[PDB]
Amino acid sequence: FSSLPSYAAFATAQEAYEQAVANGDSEVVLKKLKKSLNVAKSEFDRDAAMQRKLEKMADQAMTQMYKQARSEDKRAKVTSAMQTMLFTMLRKLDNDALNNIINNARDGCVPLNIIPLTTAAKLMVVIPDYNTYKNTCDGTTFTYASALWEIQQVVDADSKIVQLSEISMDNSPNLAWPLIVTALRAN
Amino acid sequence: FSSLPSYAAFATAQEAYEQAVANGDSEVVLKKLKKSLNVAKSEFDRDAAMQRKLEKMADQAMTQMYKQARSEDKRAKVTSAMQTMLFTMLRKLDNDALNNIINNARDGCVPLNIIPLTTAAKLMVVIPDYNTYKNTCDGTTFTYASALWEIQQVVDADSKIVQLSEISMDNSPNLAWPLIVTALRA
Amino acid sequence: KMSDVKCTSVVLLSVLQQLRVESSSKLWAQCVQLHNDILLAKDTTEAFEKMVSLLSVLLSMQGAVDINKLCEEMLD
Amino acid sequence: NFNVLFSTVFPPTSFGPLVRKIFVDGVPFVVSTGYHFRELGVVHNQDVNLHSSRLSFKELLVYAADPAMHAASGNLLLDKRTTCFSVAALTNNVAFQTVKPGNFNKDFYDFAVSKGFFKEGSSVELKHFFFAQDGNAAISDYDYYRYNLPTMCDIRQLLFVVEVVDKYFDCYDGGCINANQVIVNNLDKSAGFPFNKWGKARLYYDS
Amino acid sequence: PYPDPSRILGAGCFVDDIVKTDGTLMIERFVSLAIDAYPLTKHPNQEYADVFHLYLQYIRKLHDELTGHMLDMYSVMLTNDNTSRYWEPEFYEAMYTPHTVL
RNA sequence: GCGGUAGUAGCAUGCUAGGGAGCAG
RNA sequence: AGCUGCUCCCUAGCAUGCUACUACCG
Ligand SMILES: [Zn+2]
Repeated sequence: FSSLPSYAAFATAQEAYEQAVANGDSEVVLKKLKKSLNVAKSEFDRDAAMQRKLEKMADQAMTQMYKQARSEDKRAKVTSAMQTMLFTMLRKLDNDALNNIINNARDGCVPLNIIPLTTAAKLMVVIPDYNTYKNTCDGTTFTYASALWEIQQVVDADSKIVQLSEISMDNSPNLAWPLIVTALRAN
Repeated sequence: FSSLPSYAAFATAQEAYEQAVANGDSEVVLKKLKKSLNVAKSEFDRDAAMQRKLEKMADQAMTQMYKQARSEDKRAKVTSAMQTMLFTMLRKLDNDALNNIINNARDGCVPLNIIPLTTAAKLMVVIPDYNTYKNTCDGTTFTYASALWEIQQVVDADSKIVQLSEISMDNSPNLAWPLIVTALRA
Repeated sequence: KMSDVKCTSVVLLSVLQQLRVESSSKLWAQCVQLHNDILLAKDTTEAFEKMVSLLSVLLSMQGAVDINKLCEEMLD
Repeated sequence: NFNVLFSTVFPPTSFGPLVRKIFVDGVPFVVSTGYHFRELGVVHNQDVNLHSSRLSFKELLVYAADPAMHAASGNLLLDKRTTCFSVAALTNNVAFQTVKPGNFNKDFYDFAVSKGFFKEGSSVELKHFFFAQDGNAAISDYDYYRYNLPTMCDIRQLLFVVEVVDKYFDCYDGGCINANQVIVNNLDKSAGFPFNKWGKARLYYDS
Repeated sequence: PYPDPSRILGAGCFVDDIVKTDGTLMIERFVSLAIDAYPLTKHPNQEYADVFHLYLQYIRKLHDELTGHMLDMYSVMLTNDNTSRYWEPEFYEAMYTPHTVL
């Protein structure tokens, strides 16, 4: 703040006061060129104190709209994320089993709990111990929920592949023992 | 903070007014020192403030920097401090069984499974040379973790049975040495 | 002397955890049970045998912590 | 109260959301349009429109929170660790979450022992700790909902208890407020499935 | 009101982050835990008042050891800017007397 | 000699915002 | 990785309020 209109005015007032101080003539020398200086008081008070408020408010505004631009970009980002997720899960879904059960409904509505139960292609079973294994999915095919399933792969709690011969009553204490069975719907 | 420029001006003004009150001549010619002086306290307290709190601002910035540095260098060394701590604590516990197994492990004899607590149940221990076999196994009784275990079977590094009375001085250079004893608790 | 065994058990389980032992589910289950039963003991003769069996786990895993210089750094 | 008694007779696959097929610029969805409650009966939505053109931010937000399309596109599940009703598996493998031990502040403990604490027979001793848990901790804790049973009430007694209980709440005042009058402490907490894949609560209160 | 002493001591010895096992990095944790433990000073059991006194002594030790680091590792002279109120009982006694300052 | 206003410095009380931590259900 | 409530510490800002110094007019 030096290029203001009143820097020159206070400069010339104090310069004339300097000229008269090098002169030093009268009592009006003191009175005047302390009042040439005492007029250039409001200049350098308001012109250098209202210039000290507009700039702070300008900085406030600039920071605020920076914030708003960033918040406007993140919205578009999350919009794209949600859309991609929905359209991706859409393409494991539009089969003919779904339309078959939906068109058998009298008004269009069905319970949600019977859609994986009747249209899913893959089943996952979690077994706590061997006694439960014997009564649920022993063999290589079993029946659950009015259908026939065919086993592919068995893993354990460490995600390591077990073979169906190892699962026995005397080898049972050597296995990490939630086992997870994966089966496919038989046709 | 006294090494500042306007200190000289303020001191000059106050000494002049001390002389004026020690002379006591006028009221406004002495107010000279005061029109002259209140300017001194308008340019010394206006400059003996900003740097006085700047002195504290700097110290608080450097304390913050030090704390962030120490915090980030503490969590880059977790798995050395933790093990050093564990072994000082285990030393000052001074238990007989723990000292037994720790000294054995230091010279070579380690287990292969968790040490059982039931009077039943099996223990397998690796024995790497004859000398450490002398101290622990004599007869068919094993001394480990301040207890007694009864030997049941010794097999070699070749995974084949070796009878117990075979293990002795002369035949020691004949077996692939890291054997495995198998004992049950007495 | 009970306080020392409990604090030492806490540090022991931290070391075992950062040696990647919870990648075996049965071993981790056994370790957790031993730790939790030391922290509830009211008799200093059970706590020490449970600590013996819990430190045997670290001593089994040969070639993962070097027992010699640790015991010779300063303290055993 | 009567619905609670009569609903124990009907199959448990008949309760929950009711789904329907809608088209979004010619591509079929599956969304919820109602609900069958065990206590409140059948409820149907009032603003349902097949054949819409686009989706706003708000409609995407509503369709993403729906369990309809998450469960309609996963595998069937037969979990034998619980007696609760299992619906679907949203991935190809099960997750086993553990809990860690605490950290030991040895400096404070040494300082406290050099001042006479933790002596034999003291009245102050350590009984609060960080307990560790293994992989089967979440499902075994979820299985405590087997203590919730269907309970029918004495209705004439309850209709009087409620009036007295209401008399206990007379000095306060409430009602609805607008969106520029609500207050949130700590906008840096989780948003909760499926929304924790993309940000915190700040993201959704700003967008 | 006063708490169970084991709760306060356990909050002292066991923490959920490794950074909190160095006292000089926070100190405010112990100031807060000492606010929670002040009313044990009035108990008839003598092993209950010692908890509050132990906390005050530890706070003083931590302040001294933090300030005696900037004079050696660096050459910073910290001034005790009225931080001595934290290891005296008046600051804590004031929190249970009816004339607020929340 | 006083009042009013305009500036500059130091001090408190209250409100808001941001960050760090502790306890309780 | 939740919802609430209370309390301590640090910085920024706003107005307010008190108080001190300088100038101008009356
Ligand atoms: Zn309303």
